[PDB]
Amino acid sequence: RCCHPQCGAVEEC
Amino acid sequence: RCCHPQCGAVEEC
Amino acid sequence: RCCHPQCGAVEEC
Amino acid sequence: RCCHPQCGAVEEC
Amino acid sequence: GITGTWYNQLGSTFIVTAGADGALTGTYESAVGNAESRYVLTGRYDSAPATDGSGTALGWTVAWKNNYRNAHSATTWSGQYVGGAEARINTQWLLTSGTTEANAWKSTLVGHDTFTKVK
Amino acid sequence: GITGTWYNQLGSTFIVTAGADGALTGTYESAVGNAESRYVLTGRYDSAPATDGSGTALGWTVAWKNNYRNAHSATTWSGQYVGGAEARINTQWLLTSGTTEANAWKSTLVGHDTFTKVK
Amino acid sequence: GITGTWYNQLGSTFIVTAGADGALTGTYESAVGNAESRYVLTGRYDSAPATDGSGTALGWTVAWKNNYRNAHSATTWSGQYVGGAEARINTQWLLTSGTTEANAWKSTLVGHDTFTKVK
Amino acid sequence: GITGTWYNQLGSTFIVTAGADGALTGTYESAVGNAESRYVLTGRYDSAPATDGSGTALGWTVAWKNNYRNAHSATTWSGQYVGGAEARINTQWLLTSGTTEANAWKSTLVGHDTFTKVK
Repeated sequence: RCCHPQCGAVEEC
Repeated sequence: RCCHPQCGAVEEC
Repeated sequence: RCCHPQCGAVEEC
Repeated sequence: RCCHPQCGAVEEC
Repeated sequence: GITGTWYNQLGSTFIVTAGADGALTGTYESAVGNAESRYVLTGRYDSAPATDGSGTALGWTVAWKNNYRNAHSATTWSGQYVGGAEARINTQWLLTSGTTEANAWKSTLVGHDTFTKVK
Repeated sequence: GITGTWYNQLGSTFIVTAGADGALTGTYESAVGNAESRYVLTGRYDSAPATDGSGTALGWTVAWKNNYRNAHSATTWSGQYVGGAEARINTQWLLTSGTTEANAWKSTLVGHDTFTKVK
Repeated sequence: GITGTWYNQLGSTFIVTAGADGALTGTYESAVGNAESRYVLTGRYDSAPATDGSGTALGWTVAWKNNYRNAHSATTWSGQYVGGAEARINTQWLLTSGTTEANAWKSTLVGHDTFTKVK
Repeated sequence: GITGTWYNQLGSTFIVTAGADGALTGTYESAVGNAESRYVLTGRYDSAPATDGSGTALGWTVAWKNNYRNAHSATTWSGQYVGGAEARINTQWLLTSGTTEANAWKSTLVGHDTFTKVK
């Protein structure tokens, strides 16, 4: 879901 | 404490 | 360039 | 007129 | 799902009616809800939201003047309605006060309110 | 002094009527003014501003849906009207899109527009 | 009371050190905290807050680029630290992306985060 | 292209140095530049922006306290640098004041500044 560091992304999209 | 309608003011200051 | 109504889009993208 | 550092205040109000 | 009474965390009550045409009309008042604390509100909402589970975009304005008081200011709330057992309207707002040219730089406050169907 | 046609820097046209009660009604459209790019706007303004040279607080909302298109979003403009030979409405706005729970954090854009009576 | 590890509601971890001079330095990372998800942060805070029970004003910035990834954007958080048994940092943020001139109008997102000492 | 002296419309001067590591350090002062009106600023910027003509994302913070004064507040500017013969840094800012619990709702002001290399 999250693909930006801000929303707590862990892995790359 | 609140003197503006925004913060729920009841009494006018 | 503009594809949202707010930036004044005239046609759909 | 300006009393806060951000609007470029030079003197203190 | 939007029509009805809503409450925020500050102690204000939002009474609104959602028209089939996308119009929002109602009143914004204090917890008590006395005549002097009642203000008119008008706004718009997406009357045909997506069906992918997304919220319903909306916004409204309240000018802080009625037949008794006038705070020479106006607030606009922009956000979205999320339906469900725990429905809510999540917003961010902008409160602008009428100011002189010299104080225009600090005329607008920004904040956020969450409205629920239960106090 | 508010009733009339206004223009911003992006190429949009704001046509509004300021009611005696403090209501704002009108349409927000593209420079060309085609029917498909015309949207309804409603808002409020301070109908009895201060006489100390302060601006007039106001705000309005536009849900980006008409009978031809729907962008599942709404924008609210908050600001003040300043009269004079070079009248202007200085605003800051919030554009909220209908989103899923997971995308709610990036649902709102913020910006600013200055409207003038001349293009 | 500011130095330490903080957590927000989105799953991010804020590790910061508050200098005696008013400097804030540290790192912002994901729940996990792997190398590719760590970013440098720098900011400032009021090192001599009022003693009337008011919060401590502060702010910091994170450019979303490290030695592994680059999101061509930067976020600034502005808010205040409130001490106590349930201490927290209440903020509002602005996320700006690098854009072309044509997309500059929609370059900035606005939101709010609440950080706590406990997950 | 970022390192140097910048001026906004209000009458403030922004002196900054952009480090190779993405760091921004400098001072924010009044037009006169007197010691009492000089404040430390720190921030971050994208040290490897896109090459498609997009701007360079950046942000910085200034806590309004120096060795002479303290306004118990802090401002963060978020925006982007646009190079060229008419270089500019377009920003939006958030000014948060330290407040009590009761006044937290009105603790943050929002605005926008455009900095240029010429007064």
